[PDB]
Amino acid sequence: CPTLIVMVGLPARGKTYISKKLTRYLNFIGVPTREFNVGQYRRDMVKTYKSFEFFLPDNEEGLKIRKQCALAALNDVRKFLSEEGGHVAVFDATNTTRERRAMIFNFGEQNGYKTFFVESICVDPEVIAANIVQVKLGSPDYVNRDSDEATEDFMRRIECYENSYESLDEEQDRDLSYIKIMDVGQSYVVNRVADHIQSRIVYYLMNIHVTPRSIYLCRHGESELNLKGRIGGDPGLSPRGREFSKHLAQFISDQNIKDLKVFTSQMKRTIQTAEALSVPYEQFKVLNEIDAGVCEEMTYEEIQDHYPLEFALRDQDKYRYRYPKGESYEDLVQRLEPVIMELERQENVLVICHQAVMRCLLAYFLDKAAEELPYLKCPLHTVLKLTPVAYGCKVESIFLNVAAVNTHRDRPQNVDISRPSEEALVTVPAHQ
Amino acid sequence: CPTLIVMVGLPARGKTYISKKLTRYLNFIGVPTREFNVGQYRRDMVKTYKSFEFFLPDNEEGLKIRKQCALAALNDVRKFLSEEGGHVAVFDATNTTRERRAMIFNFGEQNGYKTFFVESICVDPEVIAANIVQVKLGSPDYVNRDSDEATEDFMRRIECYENSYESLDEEQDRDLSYIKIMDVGQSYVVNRVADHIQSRIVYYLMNIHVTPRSIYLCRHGESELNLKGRIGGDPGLSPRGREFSKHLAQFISDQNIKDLKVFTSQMKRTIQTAEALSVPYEQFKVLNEIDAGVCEEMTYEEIQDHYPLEFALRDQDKYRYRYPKGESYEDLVQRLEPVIMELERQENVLVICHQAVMRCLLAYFLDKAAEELPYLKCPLHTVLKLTPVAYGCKVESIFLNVAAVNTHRDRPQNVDISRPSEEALVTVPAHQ
Ligand SMILES: CCCCCCCCO[C@@H]1O[C@H](CO)[C@@H](O)[C@H](O)[C@H]1O
Ligand SMILES: CCCCCCCCO[C@@H]1O[C@H](CO)[C@@H](O)[C@H](O)[C@H]1O
Ligand SMILES: CCCCCCCCO[C@@H]1O[C@H](CO)[C@@H](O)[C@H](O)[C@H]1O
Ligand SMILES: CCCCCCCCO[C@@H]1O[C@H](CO)[C@@H](O)[C@H](O)[C@H]1O
Repeated sequence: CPTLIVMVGLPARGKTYISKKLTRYLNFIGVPTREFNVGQYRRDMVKTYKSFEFFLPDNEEGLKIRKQCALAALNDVRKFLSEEGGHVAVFDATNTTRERRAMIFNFGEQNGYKTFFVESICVDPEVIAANIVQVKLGSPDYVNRDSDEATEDFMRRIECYENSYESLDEEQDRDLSYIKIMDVGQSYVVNRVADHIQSRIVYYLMNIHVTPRSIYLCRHGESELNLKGRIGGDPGLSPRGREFSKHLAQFISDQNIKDLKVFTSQMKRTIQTAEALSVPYEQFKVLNEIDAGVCEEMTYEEIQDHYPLEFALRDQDKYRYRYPKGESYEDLVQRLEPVIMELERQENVLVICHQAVMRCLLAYFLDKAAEELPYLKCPLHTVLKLTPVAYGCKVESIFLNVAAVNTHRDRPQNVDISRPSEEALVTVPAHQ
Repeated sequence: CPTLIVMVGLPARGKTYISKKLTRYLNFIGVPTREFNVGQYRRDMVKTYKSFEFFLPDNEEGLKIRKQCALAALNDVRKFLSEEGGHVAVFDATNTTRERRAMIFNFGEQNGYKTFFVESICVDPEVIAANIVQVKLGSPDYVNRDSDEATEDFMRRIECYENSYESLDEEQDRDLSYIKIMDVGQSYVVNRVADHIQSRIVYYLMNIHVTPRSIYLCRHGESELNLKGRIGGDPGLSPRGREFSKHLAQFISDQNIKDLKVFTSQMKRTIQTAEALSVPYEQFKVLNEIDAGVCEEMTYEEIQDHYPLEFALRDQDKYRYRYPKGESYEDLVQRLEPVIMELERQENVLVICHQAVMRCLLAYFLDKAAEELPYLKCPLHTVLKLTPVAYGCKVESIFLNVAAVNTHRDRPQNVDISRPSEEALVTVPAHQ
């Protein structure tokens, strides 16, 4: 049975923000999911600016439009989950009344879905006030609109929902599966989690937050096998890799960060880069570089020589196909789920890891497709500072002024199983 | 002495449209010119939506902003004409009062410029009403605004200018050089044209219009020297070039065009393509293909052999450098000025010409830079239908279902005077 997630909440209460994070997380871990924003449907259908009057409960024209947009969205939810192979559909709309919630629930019931409600409730002044500014500066609804006039207007639109608003009740809704989030990341009320997927959605939802912070991602400094153009293994740092560690410590200091937590893997290269900082670090094997199996410590030249078929097939689909006894990037994403979860929970954090591990992490926060993920650029001696925002997540690349080898291998043009070694190794950086 | 063109007129009276055409025409014929839209300066400075109230004569805040934007624009006019080498500056603003007009005139006088006024006055209902719709659908000022509210608002903004509006007078302004355009292309009043440049600006301005029509551009059908990969000459049509003429006649018919005027050059290939139509045509030598001088009828191979230096230098700057005894595209643009002027004056017109001639014409209507002009794509057996619009000019390419050779030669990567013949002729299409 597919799952219908029904958002619930007043306008500008983080309902859409949560809808996006949840869709992204579920897709990242391989659960085909799509969100359906009723407001966007309205925008696409009307194509003209609408004042708060359009949202009044007695406004017969705006009432019909919002009602047909909502039905259009639900038809699409049905198409996705019953025809397109979707597993989870996120219905993003205010859904503030019991009547409405019971209709959607019956929609799910008629289509053989399990329904689960996610209500977002803000009460924190700063959160609420900032959300309106975020809505006023980023919503397509309020473009080229006077500041005060837009604010006042949206303010009146929220009122249109507030008067008949009924939060999920402890008794009235005791037979419904749901989670109520009070001020994103602060408090929660959970009721009747029906299955494994709802259990994981709850676990994820109960661990995200909006506390201002930055995620610092960087690979260990240049290693020994790095200079040799060799992949995997357990090398130590190289002269330049040591030179980096010292630039990293200074960087971390100049940054003057509030309670920075540092993580590394069980590999000497990360650990020794961490050992150069002032602050303590924690090491985990879940953060270890992707396993190259039989191709561990080889150069690409050597891979082309002993495993030309696997090498060409990996180039064809670098996300799914693996070396014998190795891991695929798809395997790595799954291994990295507890890391994803903890990075969400953390505040200011620095992760000294590896190239493949770092690509998976960058793909998560920057929302890159599974196809592009294995090809993301994670240069040595560079710190990728990620700062989660309302729209998504900004990224700043900070080169820490130390020379290093290039380990980035572009996908070669010829990926034929019957290709010449010169064409298979054409996109390799200098090595030895 | 540089020239300051001062636009004058009510909002939505074609003032900006004329400002653009005039700047484009002057630049095309090689007179460095730039326009200065005071409304755009205001947009860039305020960066927030402004109602009609912002434009009220008693509104002390909007009065200061419009006044500093106007002075900023004039400072830039000064920088362009006195520091950047500009020849003509077009000051686009309502400039509806004598006081204002006299200030701008004194600005010109203090900076050693000759001032010339261009007033646009619409009275034709359909023109005026359509302009407001064009303004409402294309002005950045009215984005995401309610239709009726935007119209009403702009309507009130025009009122802000109408009450103190004083058109250029026959007696009051007898000492000023100017031209008053009443309903774009209908009537004109001209006073004291001071020099040659004002004389040409008047001549151009008195010949443009907004009567709905299309300009059909197409080269003669595939010729004999075309198949041989030979440039210039006076060949006749080839079997496919004849096959085209017949597709052209049918096209022109299926189009069912209102009083279509057809033009051709004094060359057999255009004339014979025209001879296949039902309608009469007129031939002019001003429409003759660019002169290749000593390289007439040669192939590129042959050019590389006898004139490798001129061939490499032409590839370096195809707009300005010419073959010995030949014309440059820059020479051709000038030769084509009477053609430009007449195409402006015409209504529905079809020009059966040549590749280089067609590039110059396409560059005019589509506003392409002099650098890009010699490289515009003008394929054989294809009709380029240009339709002048408010924003600029839309273009539709219509392939008339007849195979033909490719005569388009891209600029080769190596344009060194000391390059190998293989690298000079690398971008040549198949020929013989
Ligand atoms: C699945 C059925 C969806 C029906 C969508 C109805 C659209 C009408 O919009 C209504 O606006 C009211 C504002 O007070 C809210 O309280 C209602 O919950 C909302 O549905
Ligand atoms: C990027 C850094 C993220 C590191 C993720 C560490 C995940 C915790 O790893 C382990 O998970 C077990 C699961 O119950 C716990 O019982 C252990 O106490 C914990 O150490
Ligand atoms: C070169 C001097 C430019 C001065 C710009 C002043 C900007 C004030 O805007 C004024 O709005 C009025 C609306 O009734 C018009 O009549 C004035 O002509 C216009 O200047
Ligand atoms: C694209 C077709 C445009 C053709 C432009 C024809 C230009 C007119 O060409 C000639 O110009 C002379 C200039 O005074 C006139 O005296 C002649 O009568 C006219 O034939």
